[PDB]
Amino acid sequence: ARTMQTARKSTGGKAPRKQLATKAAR
Amino acid sequence: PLGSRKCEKAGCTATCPVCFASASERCAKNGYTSRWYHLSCGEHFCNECFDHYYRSHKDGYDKYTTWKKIWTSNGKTEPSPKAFMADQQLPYWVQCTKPECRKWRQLTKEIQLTPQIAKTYRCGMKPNTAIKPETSDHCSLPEDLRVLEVSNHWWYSMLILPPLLKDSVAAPLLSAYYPDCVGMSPSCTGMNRYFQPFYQPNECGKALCVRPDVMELDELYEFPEYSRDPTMYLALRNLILALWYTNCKEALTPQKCIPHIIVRGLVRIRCVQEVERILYFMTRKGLINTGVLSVGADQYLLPKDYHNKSVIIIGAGPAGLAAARQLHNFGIKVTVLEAKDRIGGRVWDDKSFKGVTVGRGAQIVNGCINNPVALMCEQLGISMHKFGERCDLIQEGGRITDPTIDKRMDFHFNALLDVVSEWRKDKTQLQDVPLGEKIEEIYKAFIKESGIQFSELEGQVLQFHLSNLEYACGSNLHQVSARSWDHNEFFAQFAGDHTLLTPGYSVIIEKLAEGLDIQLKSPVQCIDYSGDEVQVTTTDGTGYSAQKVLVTVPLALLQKGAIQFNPPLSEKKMKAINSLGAGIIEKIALQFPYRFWDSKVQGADFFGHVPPSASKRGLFAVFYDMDPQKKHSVLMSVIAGEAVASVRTLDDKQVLQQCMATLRELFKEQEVPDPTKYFVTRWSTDPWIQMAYSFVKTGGSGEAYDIIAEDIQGTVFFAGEATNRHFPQTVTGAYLSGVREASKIAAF
Amino acid sequence: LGSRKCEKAGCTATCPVCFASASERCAKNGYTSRWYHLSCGEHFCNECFDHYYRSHKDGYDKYTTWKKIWTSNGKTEPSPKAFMADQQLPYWVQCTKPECRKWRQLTKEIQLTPQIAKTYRCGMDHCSLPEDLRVLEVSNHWWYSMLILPPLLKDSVAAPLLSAYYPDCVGMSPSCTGMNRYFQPFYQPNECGKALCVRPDVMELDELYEFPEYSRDPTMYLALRNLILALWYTNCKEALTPQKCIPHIIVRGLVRIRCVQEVERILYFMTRKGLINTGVLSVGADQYLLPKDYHNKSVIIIGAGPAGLAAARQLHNFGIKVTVLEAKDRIGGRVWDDKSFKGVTVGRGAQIVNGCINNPVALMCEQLGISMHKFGERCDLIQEGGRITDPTIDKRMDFHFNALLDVVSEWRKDKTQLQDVPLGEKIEEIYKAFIKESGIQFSELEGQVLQFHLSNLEYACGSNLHQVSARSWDHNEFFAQFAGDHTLLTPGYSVIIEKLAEGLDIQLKSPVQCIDYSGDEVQVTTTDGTGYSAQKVLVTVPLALLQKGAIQFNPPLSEKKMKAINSLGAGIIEKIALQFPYRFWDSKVQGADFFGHVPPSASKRGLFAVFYDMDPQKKHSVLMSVIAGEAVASVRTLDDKQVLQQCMATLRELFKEQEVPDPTKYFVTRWSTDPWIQMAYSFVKTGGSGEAYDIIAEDIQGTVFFAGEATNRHFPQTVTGAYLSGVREASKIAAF
Ligand SMILES: Cc1cc2nc3c(=O)[nH]c(=O)nc-3n(C[C@H](O)[C@H](O)[C@H](O)COP(=O)(O)OP(=O)(O)OC[C@H]3O[C@@H](n4cnc5c(N)ncnc54)[C@H](O)[C@@H]3O)c2cc1C
Ligand SMILES: Cc1cc2nc3c(=O)[nH]c(=O)nc-3n(C[C@H](O)[C@H](O)[C@H](O)COP(=O)(O)OP(=O)(O)OC[C@H]3O[C@@H](n4cnc5c(N)ncnc54)[C@H](O)[C@@H]3O)c2cc1C
Ligand SMILES: [Zn+2]
Ligand SMILES: [Zn+2]
Ligand SMILES: [Zn+2]
Ligand SMILES: [Zn+2]
Ligand SMILES: [Zn+2]
Ligand SMILES: [Zn+2]
Repeated sequence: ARTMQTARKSTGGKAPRKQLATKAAR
Repeated sequence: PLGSRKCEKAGCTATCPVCFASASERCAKNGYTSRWYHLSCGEHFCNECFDHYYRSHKDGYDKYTTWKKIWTSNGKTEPSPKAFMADQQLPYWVQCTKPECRKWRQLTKEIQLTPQIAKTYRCGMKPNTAIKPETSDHCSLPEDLRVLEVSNHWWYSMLILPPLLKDSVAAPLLSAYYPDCVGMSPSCTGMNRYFQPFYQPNECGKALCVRPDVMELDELYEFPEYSRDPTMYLALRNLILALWYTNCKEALTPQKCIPHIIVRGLVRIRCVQEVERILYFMTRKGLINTGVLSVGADQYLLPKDYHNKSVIIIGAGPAGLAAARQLHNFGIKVTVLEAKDRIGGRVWDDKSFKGVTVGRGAQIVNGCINNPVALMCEQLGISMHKFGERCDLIQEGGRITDPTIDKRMDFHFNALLDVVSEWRKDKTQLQDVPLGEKIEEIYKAFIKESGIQFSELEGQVLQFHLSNLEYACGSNLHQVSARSWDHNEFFAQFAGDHTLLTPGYSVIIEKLAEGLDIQLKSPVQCIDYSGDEVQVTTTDGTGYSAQKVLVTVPLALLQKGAIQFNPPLSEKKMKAINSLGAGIIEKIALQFPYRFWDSKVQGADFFGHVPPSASKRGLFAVFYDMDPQKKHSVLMSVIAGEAVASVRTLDDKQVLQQCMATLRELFKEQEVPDPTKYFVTRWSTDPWIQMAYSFVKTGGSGEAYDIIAEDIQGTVFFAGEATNRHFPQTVTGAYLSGVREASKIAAF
Repeated sequence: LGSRKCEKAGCTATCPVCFASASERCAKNGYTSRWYHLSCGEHFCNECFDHYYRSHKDGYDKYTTWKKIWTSNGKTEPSPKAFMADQQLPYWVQCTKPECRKWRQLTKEIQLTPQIAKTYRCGMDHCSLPEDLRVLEVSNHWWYSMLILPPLLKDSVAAPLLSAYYPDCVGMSPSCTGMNRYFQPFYQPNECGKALCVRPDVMELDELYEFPEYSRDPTMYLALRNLILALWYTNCKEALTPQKCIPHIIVRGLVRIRCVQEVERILYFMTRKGLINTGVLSVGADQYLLPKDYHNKSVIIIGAGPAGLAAARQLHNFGIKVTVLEAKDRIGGRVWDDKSFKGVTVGRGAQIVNGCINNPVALMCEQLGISMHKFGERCDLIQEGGRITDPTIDKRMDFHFNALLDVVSEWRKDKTQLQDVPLGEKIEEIYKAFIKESGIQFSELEGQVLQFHLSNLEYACGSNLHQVSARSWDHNEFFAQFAGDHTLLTPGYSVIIEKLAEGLDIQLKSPVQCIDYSGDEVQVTTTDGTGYSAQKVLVTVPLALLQKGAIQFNPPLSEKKMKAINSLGAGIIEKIALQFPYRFWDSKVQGADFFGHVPPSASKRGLFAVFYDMDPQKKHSVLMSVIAGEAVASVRTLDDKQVLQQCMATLRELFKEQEVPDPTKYFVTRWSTDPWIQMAYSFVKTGGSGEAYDIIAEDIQGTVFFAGEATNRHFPQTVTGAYLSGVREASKIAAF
């Protein structure tokens, strides 16, 4: 798992960032 | 004349209502009115009072419109005379403090309930001025009859509007939301940086975050009646979390919660009745009252209803100990049987270096936000060190690789992973290929397409990034899946700083085990749950029994089949257990008389080591400086990948020499002193561990973690880093798996 | 002591000369302790090195001043070299004269600017002077490999849009320093995925492949590519040509020569991919957006819808020979506007834009001086007849309904295709299971409001929920979606559709019956016997017509494609529009862009669930509504006059407390039975997969291509998705 990497983290291959559209939003 | 009215709404247990407002001079009282306005089954207000605040020509319009304006600029729900009455005019209800009385009472109209009043209230008390003795007994007066109605199930459904809390402790942590969408009053209004429990609008995923306005899944199943109306629950839950992370060294109890539930009307009675059920859900699940917090003797974190059961815990690592401290606190009988002659497991610190604690095993915290390890650090007043981002890649020998060459090859490596993510799309488990086999295939297939020719330096700097990836998987990329090598990042991971737990994980481990019945040197050899209750038998023969049983042994030990199961595990589990890999790395620590690297290092929390060839790429790839204060001079390095096999026949003297051979290459311009002290881990050969941390084997799936974590006949339970899908490998994961199973075991 | 060599391995520099010439003891072309290598045609003597590097020299002030500013903005380390390339290296400008076009080095003190680059001429007969010999080497591949530091652009147009990034990480110089609100081209650090966003610091997949020579040192590529985007989105009404790019490339050294040479390739690549020079842009006439290498190939595009008109527009603009065949007697396809209503356009088909940010439709609206009306948030649910549903009831059912999807969202995890169940069957199962384990149940109204939301999801899938996939109903949101406003395209998509079609070889009433791609070239025959032929064919027919097999393929489509085509579903809805003598809803609705209709029973839940106020200005009185789910089925047996009655009945209900006027004009749609469409938009059927969209989009032997909404996995259903698919295929077809 990438997550165990500390020094020098690999950044390629990640799934698209996603966001929760709340309606209690301003 | 025309005496009685009634209620307009369906299901109301009141045909001759009384008004609570007492606003208008022409209040209809218990008498007749044009129309009754329903707030609950014990709260109606007449139309004469309705007009008092609503009609522009009455004597309340000025108070209503003043409130109405403020409500429309802070809230999201529509301002209504019914919302005004429930937020401003309803009388507060407070429960007597007298241990022998505990009756619910209504306060006078103009009284404003505060936490101080709720704390010390007693029947007939006037919060105006201070306790002067009285000759009249108010605690024998019959409790208002409407107070009993309140706890009937139907009562809540017939509450027109939701309970909006006043002055919630969560108000500051929810300023991004409209107050009335998170169970707070629109007419209202120094924590540990690492405590961020509430999702923020527009924020991406970060582990252990709750949505302030949405019930999680398990909350829906635990409280189904709140899937139609969630407002009250969300209000109390956000308060509980707000209190917990406001004071995480104390057990949060229903008593200290109540004084913070501030809401007018009978609904408050329902709130304080429910906050107790919600507070016990949070506890069983491990959302609060968890961590290193110790309970005793005396004050068990759950009602005695959960107490009558016994469970045996196999393995005293982060997992088995996490669940131990939890079931212990809940008030459950816990007997944990460890194999080795010590606790901690893959957590093993070495406190024999001068002014420095080095960990033979775990010692890094990957992302601290919401991490249970950061909480357990607050509770222990422990502080951590945040790793710098600077990591120079030193070649052999002395040259610090040119930044342009460094970035260059970081880009290309990450690119190689981008296309690995492309190819893998839609492939099945059967079409899985070794991650490394795919990166090689893609690497050459690119040098072909373009005459671009990598130098031996660029090619070596790339090797460092392959070994770095092997360091995290604890395996050669040719055994790790390409489809599921980062399966877990499908879920939300722990954000924030990556730190070095300076005092060492041992601290948190020894504090969890403090006072628990931990049998050491008691390897389990057989487990029989074919009878009424489970029978655990040790290798020497010693017999134990309990209603449940929780195995938390390392993955490697499940594949070797060390423990006899009767009945045996399902063919499915065995497949799930074997489809995962038993990763492995080994550490090495060296103490020196003086910091000889400060000159070239310049503070960097570490330095990298560019492999001469792709065979020696896992040999001390990174070198950590184990003193954040830069005082003493210790160094820790890691052996990963193919290199852990090239070192399994050697002795420590040999490993030391191969480590010194590299330090003197990396630092050719200088004499490097001889290590006055050192150690070389042997986690591979440790009989009851035989690994570092797990990964996903080519052809496997992260679904295997969940399959392993499946309980059996609601009797045998499983935990450990190899049973936490979201967060595998880490102490955090192993810890959270323990808590998870504590919850399961407490429900049954 | 002689005349020295460069130690820099593999340097063609026989006789190095110093460009800096800042120190008095300047070696010039003579001797100096050491030569410092910037490129194969640029070195500086050691005496000029000291001039700036040493603390006792005179250039130290200017260096440390630059050194401080460079360590505050950038992330790369300052050095004697980096300073030279950014401050001292001589600029190189090419000549304006068409007959000359020679590369010249300017004088040390001259500061190059866009204005100077636009008009420069040799000696500003100077043109007959021999071009510097170093220039020719710049084109060789090893030249850029033996450059030490990547180019850093000055005053890049992209600069104002990349302030969140370290200037050096995007190919800009850390020593530097009124656009449409829908143009957000680049990602921002810590931002969440949003459609059509490019990372300024990382090369996209396509990009790596097309330009592998930059896979090692990408700085120059990102630099130029971000410059082009910024230029295009600054003015998208003109074609962006290399000429209007060059004057904006401001870097010192012989490296600039390499930049302007490559910008032409990156400009043509992006153009091919539809990144720029796309949309409604036209040309018109002997000015094709691609070089004559792409021109010698022909293509037949089948279908004059958004997807067909997009590819046609592109390919025609590239200079490729395109002819589009449409079955109907009009272009537009499922875009069909009715302009007969007084002072208002109403779409019989598409008319809404879901998320304007980066949307091609928003870009095309800019090019056309068209404005879009943003939809308001408020939509009251009106019951029969009069009462306006209490918000507490509404939010609570919106919440519950959403939670039902939440539990569906979890149930689906790990499930295979064979384990798939109808979404609607699953929503019911869970909805019932709650009432059970809870105890309390819903009132008639609460149940009716939950039905409103069910229909709102049936409207979105175009089908009854018992025919859609639980596992894949929302498959497309695995990817980044279009953010920003949802807008009512007031002038209508027909404005856009006609503009794309303007001047193209479109053949109406030409239903294609057979496509033979067996021989050297593809033969396309229409229903009456007309024969067409080109090297490539691009079919964009609706999903329904591919399922019906209205077009014969020889060879026949693979058993795979057919399986994928039948795995999706032809969703269908219908629209009804009514014009009145006056806006009778104003009193109750209060300028809201739409109100709702609470279903008396589950069956009737599709019938006119939402009514749209079709005039953002609120001057005219037209209402549009939709027939979805189970309702479309129970409306195909009715005639126009009858559907209109069921609609008036509904309105007089929703507005019981008052009179509602009789409609003076109206239309009812019949997409479901339109012989050449027979649908509204696709959706995933139970047992299906979103992957199907990508299988239908597979090209056959690089000869037969497919487009349309039913082929856009990322953004299916929409005119946007259809358009983008067309851009996607024109790119493939025009590949050298
Ligand atoms: C060198 C090294 C470096 C690491 N680095 C990090 C790091 O930086 N950060 C991080 O988070 N994690 C790190 N890890 C991993 C982390 O330590 C583990 O993930 C975690 O300890 C695993 O938890 P556990 O409870 O599941 O199992 P364990 O820690 O493995 O403990 C299992 C217990 O079961 C016992 N047991 C086994 N068999 C029997 C039996 N038959 N009967 C009774 N008891 C038995 C074992 O003795 C042991 O006590 C590292 C590990 C190692 C070895
Ligand atoms: C009522 C309705 C409402 C909609 N609402 C919206 C909306 O709000 N927003 C939105 O974005 N989208 C909406 N859509 C969908 C949008 O219109 C479509 O997604 C888009 O038009 C599909 O594009 P197309 O190019 O793929 O196909 P089409 O538009 O379907 O066009 C295909 C073309 O192929 C032609 N054709 C078919 N067979 C042959 C043949 N054999 N030979 C030659 N030509 C043939 C057809 O005549 C047609 O001209 C709506 C659609 C409808 C019907
Ligand atoms: Zn009254
Ligand atoms: Zn009532
Ligand atoms: Zn009392
Ligand atoms: Zn000089
Ligand atoms: Zn040179
Ligand atoms: Zn000239």
